Amino acid sequence: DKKSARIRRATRARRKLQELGATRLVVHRTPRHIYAQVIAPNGSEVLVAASTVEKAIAEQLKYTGNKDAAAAVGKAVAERALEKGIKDVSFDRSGFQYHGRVQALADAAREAGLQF
Amino acid sequence: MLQPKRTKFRKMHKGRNRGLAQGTDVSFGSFGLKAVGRGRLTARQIEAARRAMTRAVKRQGKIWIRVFPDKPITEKPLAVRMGKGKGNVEYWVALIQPGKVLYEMDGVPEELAREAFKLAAAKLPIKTTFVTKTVM
Amino acid sequence: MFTINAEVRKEQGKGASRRLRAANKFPAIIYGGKEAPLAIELDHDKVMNMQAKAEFYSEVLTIVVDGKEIKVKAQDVQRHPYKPKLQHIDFVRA
Amino acid sequence: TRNGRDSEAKRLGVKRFGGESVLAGSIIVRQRGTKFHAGANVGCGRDHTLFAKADGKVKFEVKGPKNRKFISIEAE
Amino acid sequence: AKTIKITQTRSAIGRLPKHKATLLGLGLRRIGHTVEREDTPAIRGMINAVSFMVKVEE
RNA sequence: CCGACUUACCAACCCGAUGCAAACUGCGAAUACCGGAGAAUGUUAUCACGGGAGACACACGGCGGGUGCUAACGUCCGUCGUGAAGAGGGAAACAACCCAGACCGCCAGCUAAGGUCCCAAAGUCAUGGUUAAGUGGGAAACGAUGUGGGAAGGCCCAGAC
RNA sequence: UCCUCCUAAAGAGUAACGGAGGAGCACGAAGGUUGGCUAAUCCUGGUCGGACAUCAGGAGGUUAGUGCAAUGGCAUAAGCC
RNA sequence: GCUCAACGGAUAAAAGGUACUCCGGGGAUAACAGGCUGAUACCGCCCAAGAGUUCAUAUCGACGGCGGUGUUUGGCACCU
RNA sequence: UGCCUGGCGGCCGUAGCGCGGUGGUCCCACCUGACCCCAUGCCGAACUCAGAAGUGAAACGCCGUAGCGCCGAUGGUAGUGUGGGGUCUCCCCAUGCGAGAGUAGGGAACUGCCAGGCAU
Ligand SMILES: [Mg+2]
Ligand SMILES: [Mg+2]
Ligand SMILES: [Mg+2]
Ligand SMILES: [Mg+2]
Ligand SMILES: [Mg+2]
Ligand SMILES: [Mg+2]
Ligand SMILES: [Mg+2]
Ligand SMILES: [Mg+2]
Ligand SMILES: [Mg+2]
Ligand SMILES: [Mg+2]
Ligand SMILES: [Mg+2]
Ligand SMILES: [Mg+2]
Ligand SMILES: [Mg+2]
Ligand SMILES: [Mg+2]
Ligand SMILES: [Mg+2]
Ligand SMILES: [Mg+2]
Ligand SMILES: [Mg+2]
Ligand SMILES: [Mg+2]
Ligand SMILES: [Mg+2]
Ligand SMILES: [Mg+2]
Ligand SMILES: [Mg+2]
Ligand SMILES: [Mg+2]
Ligand SMILES: [Mg+2]
Ligand SMILES: [Mg+2]
Ligand SMILES: [Mg+2]
Ligand SMILES: [Mg+2]
Ligand SMILES: [Mg+2]
Ligand SMILES: [Mg+2]
Ligand SMILES: [Mg+2]
Ligand SMILES: [Mg+2]
Ligand SMILES: [Mg+2]
Ligand SMILES: [Mg+2]
Ligand SMILES: [Mg+2]
Ligand SMILES: [Mg+2]
Ligand SMILES: [Mg+2]
Ligand SMILES: [Mg+2]
Ligand SMILES: [Mg+2]
Ligand SMILES: [Mg+2]
Ligand SMILES: [Mg+2]
Ligand SMILES: [Mg+2]
Ligand SMILES: [Mg+2]
Ligand SMILES: [Mg+2]
Ligand SMILES: [Mg+2]
Ligand SMILES: [Mg+2]
Repeated sequence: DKKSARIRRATRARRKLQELGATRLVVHRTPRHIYAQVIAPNGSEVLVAASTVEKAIAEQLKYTGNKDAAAAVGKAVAERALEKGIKDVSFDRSGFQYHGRVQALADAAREAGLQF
Repeated sequence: MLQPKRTKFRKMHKGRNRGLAQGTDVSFGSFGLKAVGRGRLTARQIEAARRAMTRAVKRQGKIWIRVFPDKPITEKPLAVRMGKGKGNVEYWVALIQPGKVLYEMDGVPEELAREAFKLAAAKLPIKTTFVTKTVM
Repeated sequence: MFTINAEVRKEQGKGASRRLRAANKFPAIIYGGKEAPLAIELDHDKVMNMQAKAEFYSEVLTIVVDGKEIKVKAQDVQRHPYKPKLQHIDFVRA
Repeated sequence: TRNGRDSEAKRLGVKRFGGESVLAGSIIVRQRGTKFHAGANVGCGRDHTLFAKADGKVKFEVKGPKNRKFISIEAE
Repeated sequence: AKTIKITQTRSAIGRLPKHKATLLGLGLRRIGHTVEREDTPAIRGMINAVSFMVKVEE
């Protein structure tokens, strides 16, 4: 029920950023894992896919789905975003509230290259 | 006296009933009456024909009715002009549907059925025809 | 078992139907399953008399269209709203 | 005879259609209903009115999981 | 140009300004007025649309 | 006090069915409204400005509302049209009904409803006719063994009314 | 004067005397940017409590709600803190 | 400073009678009076369960309607 | 290159409801503590954070079923002018124009990117 409730909770924000057409930094946390991307303004193509399911990220972090791993993923994804040349995004908390793993990962992205 | 318990609104437009109708086929009973033409069936007329069919069948069988005087027409009580707004509610009818079965009969022979439907022609000003339920 | 003489209606349409009803002809269509749809024009009073039988919507009839027997059966019907005319008669192949 | 009213009709409904140019600032539709919405490159006002931010030959389509009628924009 | 011959047999007197401008554009001005237009799908459709007050001969 | 049983009664509600619309459209429209890419056409019939107008009292033939009585040479009506602005053309006489657009005469040709016994200016043809109605040439629902027919049917020279 | 619908020819608008219901605002919070929720209805059980106050499962999803008369809007919900 | 409440707002400020009446016009627009239509005054015409002792087919006829006298009651709005 | 699993575009009920079965390598959530960052107009119920003892009960995903809603047949259809008429409360003649209604007939999807397990 959590997934459907969260998707309905996030429909307004996700459609808002899709229609605004500013490329949005997307998150979706789970208790055990998490996947972090950078998605196109309309949503038809991603830019960088970095997650705690990757080999190096998984083996360099003691626990996959925890806030410390979320912060490490934020650092890594924003630095790879700088490497590819990503500068401007408009945040999308994806229906959650801006606190916890999402807040720490977002602060990591701010430090490591994304302006928000 | 067939008449609604309540209507949507007290008056309604005079209305239109042109073209072809939809009550083409028979639905409930063995023997029916067709009216190819066009007119109106008053509530008094519908009740009278029902009573007369009961008279003829001697309470053998059942009677069925499709159209209803759900539309309270406003005619104008005599000696009043076109003006003064719309007229006043006076009575209830249903209009004539080409192909419609109006009154239905069962349990009695075809001869008595045509007799009673000619008597419907003699208690109504509407053109008639004798119909029965169709095979599929 | 009725063997009915019917032809192929080249052009259909409402004006075609009006002129065919003037010239005593009413249509019908052959169909059923995967076969190609073909439609025919019928002999009016012949069809009325043959379907006055109780076995018309039950038995396996036979249709002569362009010199061939076709085995079909009844599926559905449409009728003139206020006249004894069968607006349509329907065939499922046997 | 006491019930013969109607509105001073506000002249609602689609005004500047798909296939008509949008001058700088122009609306597409004036309506009291969101029957035609702000899809791609379009926006809304205060009183159920929607004025498009983007010019050119307008695009009509139907979208939404609710079978809704939108107003989008082409490339003119 | 494939000119196909056209003739007016009556006027757009009792008729809609659509038919009035139809005859006017076809050039048809009076009874029997005999004209020489050029045929395309547009003119053929015009023929079909007002074939009642006009008469085309080939 | 919980109650035992049944009873040609009414119907919630779902199925097998009947429905319905000015104030409902899980259907969908047409000419087209709005438009955007073309053949020809149209003496520029579109736009801006400046001088002056009438009317704010349009009727009848082809459509849907209230109306009204599903009446009217009827209406507020939304409307194409003819008349208005056009006589002339037939209508018993009655602009619109069917036309048609006269600039003026000449005792001149291909022409549109009314059109073709007499009045009467137009046909008294060949093939089918049909009909007691004088149809045409006005009263309705109602019918009833009148009657050209046409098709189908059921008894039948082992007897049909 | 000013309001909700069909009418009026599927843009528009279209009548008085073509059917039904009204106002001469109010909320400084019934608000907004920003944090949330999603009805109505009926069966089952329970001391109160009864068809319905309240609590506990289940069936439907805008048939609830709109600040009014109401239409058209509205789930992303302007509907409910 | 507006229930100027008719509120695109004639003024800051306003009700009645005329059979004692008068002028300019209209058949725009009404009435005795003066046409089309036919719901209906009102008349003619619609079977057949039956008041009619049964009985249809005799005053006759119940539950139940169309043409019309144009003659009334009306509708429209004109010829005057 | 293929199944399962997740993050997002193409269709927005031929997708959508239902019933017969399958998954814990990777994997979702259930789940251990919630003294913490952080929440309750009562409860870590909800969200959440430090973890992976177990988990597939509800859920998600996949196949089968045309039992429902839907798609649309072809004949057929009223109506819109347009010119003609009548039996003028409404119906018909030559066409362009053409709805619905349903029906004999289909569809549970289909499609794409990236990556994790799984093996060339
Ligand atoms: Mg009808
Ligand atoms: Mg036609
Ligand atoms: Mg309707
Ligand atoms: Mg409706
Ligand atoms: Mg005019
Ligand atoms: Mg006038
Ligand atoms: Mg009309
Ligand atoms: Mg209507
Ligand atoms: Mg009218
Ligand atoms: Mg008139
Ligand atoms: Mg009239
Ligand atoms: Mg007119
Ligand atoms: Mg004349
Ligand atoms: Mg005459
Ligand atoms: Mg004369
Ligand atoms: Mg002639
Ligand atoms: Mg002579
Ligand atoms: Mg004998
Ligand atoms: Mg409209
Ligand atoms: Mg219109
Ligand atoms: Mg919010
Ligand atoms: Mg209870
Ligand atoms: Mg409100
Ligand atoms: Mg709000
Ligand atoms: Mg005033
Ligand atoms: Mg005087
Ligand atoms: Mg008078
Ligand atoms: Mg006179
Ligand atoms: Mg008369
Ligand atoms: Mg009467
Ligand atoms: Mg006797
Ligand atoms: Mg008698
Ligand atoms: Mg009586
Ligand atoms: Mg008289
Ligand atoms: Mg009179
Ligand atoms: Mg007048
Ligand atoms: Mg007058
Ligand atoms: Mg399963
Ligand atoms: Mg949990
Ligand atoms: Mg399970
Ligand atoms: Mg159809
Ligand atoms: Mg359809
Ligand atoms: Mg399916
Ligand atoms: Mg299923």
